[PDB]
Amino acid sequence: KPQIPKDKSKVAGYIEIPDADIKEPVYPGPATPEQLNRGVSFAEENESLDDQNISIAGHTFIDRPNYQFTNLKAAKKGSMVYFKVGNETRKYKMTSIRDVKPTDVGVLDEQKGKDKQLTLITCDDYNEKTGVWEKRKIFVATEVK
Repeated sequence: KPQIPKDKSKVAGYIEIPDADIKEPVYPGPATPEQLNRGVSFAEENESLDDQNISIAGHTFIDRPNYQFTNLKAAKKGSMVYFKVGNETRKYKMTSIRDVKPTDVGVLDEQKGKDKQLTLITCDDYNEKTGVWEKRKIFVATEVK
């Protein structure tokens, strides 16, 4: 059974989006500037691998076209996404809900028996006063089969 290290400095898994040339170690959340400085990280601190929707955040840095989630937009509908943890490789396919601002959809873990999914979030301009990344783009991938 998967587990997210309590130690924020330890890699929890790997997220990969081949069509975007993304292969990144994933660290425990929440996705604060420090965590994203270590690497891509789960968006929330209480994130759990058994949830219907797992959220992972990454930086968007123009100075580096291929840094973390900067090139994520390169991945279109159908693109394979791999989420690897100690005991398993989960496979998902990018849906049409990609590269969209949260002000266009807005959804959380609100899912009864809906298929498992991953929400990849590009982040920029963190606001310390509110604990939120002002600039965000959402990408939703649903598990295969």
